[PDB]
Amino acid sequence: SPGVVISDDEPGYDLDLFCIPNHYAEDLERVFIPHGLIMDRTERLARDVMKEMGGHHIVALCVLAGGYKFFADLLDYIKALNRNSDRSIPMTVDFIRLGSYCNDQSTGDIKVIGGDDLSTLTGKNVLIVEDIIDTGKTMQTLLSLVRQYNPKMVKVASLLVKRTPRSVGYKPDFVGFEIPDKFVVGYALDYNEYFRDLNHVCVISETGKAKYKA
Amino acid sequence: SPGVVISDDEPGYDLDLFCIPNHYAEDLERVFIPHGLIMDRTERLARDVMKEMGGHHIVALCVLAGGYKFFADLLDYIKALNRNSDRSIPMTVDFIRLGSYCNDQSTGDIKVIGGDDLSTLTGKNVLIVEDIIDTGKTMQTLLSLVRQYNPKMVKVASLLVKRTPRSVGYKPDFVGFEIPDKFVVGYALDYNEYFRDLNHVCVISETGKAKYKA
Ligand SMILES: O=P(O)(O)OC[C@H]1O[C@H](OP(=O)(O)OP(=O)(O)O)[C@H](O)[C@@H]1O
Ligand SMILES: O=P(O)(O)OC[C@H]1O[C@H](OP(=O)(O)OP(=O)(O)O)[C@H](O)[C@@H]1O
Ligand SMILES: Oc1ncnc2c1N=NC2
Ligand SMILES: Oc1ncnc2c1N=NC2
Ligand SMILES: [Mg+2]
Ligand SMILES: [Mg+2]
Repeated sequence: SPGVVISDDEPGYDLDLFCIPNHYAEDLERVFIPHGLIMDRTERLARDVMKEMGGHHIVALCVLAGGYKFFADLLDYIKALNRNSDRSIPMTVDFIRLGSYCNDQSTGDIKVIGGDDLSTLTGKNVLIVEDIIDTGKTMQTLLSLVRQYNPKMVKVASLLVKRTPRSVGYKPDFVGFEIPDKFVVGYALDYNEYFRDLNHVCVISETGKAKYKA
Repeated sequence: SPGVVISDDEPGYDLDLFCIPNHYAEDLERVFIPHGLIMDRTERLARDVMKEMGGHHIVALCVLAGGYKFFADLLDYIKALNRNSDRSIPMTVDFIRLGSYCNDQSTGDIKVIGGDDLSTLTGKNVLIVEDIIDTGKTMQTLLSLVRQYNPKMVKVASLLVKRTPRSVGYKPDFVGFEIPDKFVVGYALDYNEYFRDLNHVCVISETGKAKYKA
């Protein structure tokens, strides 16, 4: 069950057919996933995490380090699906850090930095959430680590998956927009305190990255 | 300012004059504040917070146990003012706990259930967001902490300030409302993993109140 197939070629769109912010003009090359574009995916993607997990007291858990947004919305897009229909969705939140090699250079390590609180999770229906799923390196550790305790279930929803070759080949179970090995930002994809007000997941420029480097 | 302040004789509104979930029917008494009054009210706070705290870098940390939304939103509008205006304020967002109790009656305890990491909001105008200020035991503690590492500036946030005889005495720096002393649920206020898929901060009836007694 793939996702928004996006070949190594999708030209993208000009960054002047939308409302990108001036102070993010230089550092930007080409819009990728229009903001109103994403919403709709989740706007529907939430209507899946309900066709299986529906009739069960569900538990939502989010991976942090800068992944709030995509986390919120989807959740907001479920609260509604509870009321506006016959099939209930009683729930209990959850949160967790799991850190991240938060830069841009190429990928190889799993450094935890918080949010181990899961003792509870035991004996219940749980789904994870994440921005994105790059080389699935750290997530794996997570899912790995999300093997020790013991709950009723553990799917794995996520908006962005990466056809990065580094991928050990870990297919989640909820992928919004499958994409190529590149660097995107904006809308719960931040780059060291930047691009949090850019709703259009665009590709930072080989030059932009160079403005915010750590 | 306390902003949208509510007296006492406030009859809220009949839940039938608004769109409030079915099951969440019989369980509610009457409706306090509409979802709307918030979307718009909150929004403001962003434009108010934005002011005092403008061209800067602010660590937006929140407190946690059950409510994430309101905060989320309080960020959104903030995000926007930068893209829909001539201002910038790079941000950092931490997800604090000082975890709570979530109940009725008698007080006197504080034990952090995660999110412990105050070793970073240094020389920076922090950002603390509480879905609701009730007694003060938490914010007090936490407020009486961040000031330690010595952040550049501290400013409060509270969607709902709950006026009560039993109260710490404190006054958040940016209040949206100042609601009386009732058990309100909806929009980032909940009751033992219930009443969450309710945009309306309605009140819990003298029925559904005992429909999930602790
Ligand atoms: O599975 P992997 O290939 O090892 O990498 C995945 C991790 O990297 C991402 O970082 P993030 O630190 O970027 O935060 P941010 O979401 O805005 O950028 C994301 O949160 C993942 O946990
Ligand atoms: O009595 P006080 O000292 O004033 O305590 C206040 C806290 O307790 C409440 O519950 P809850 O923490 O469970 O929630 P959360 O994640 O949404 O804040 C509320 O959110 C306040 O933050
Ligand atoms: O900003 C980012 N931070 C961490 N990992 C990735 C990012 N963009 N693509 C992958
Ligand atoms: O009314 C309330 N309902 C749920 N939780 C809390 C409340 N006040 N403080 C915490
Ligand atoms: Mg992550
Ligand atoms: Mg709170």
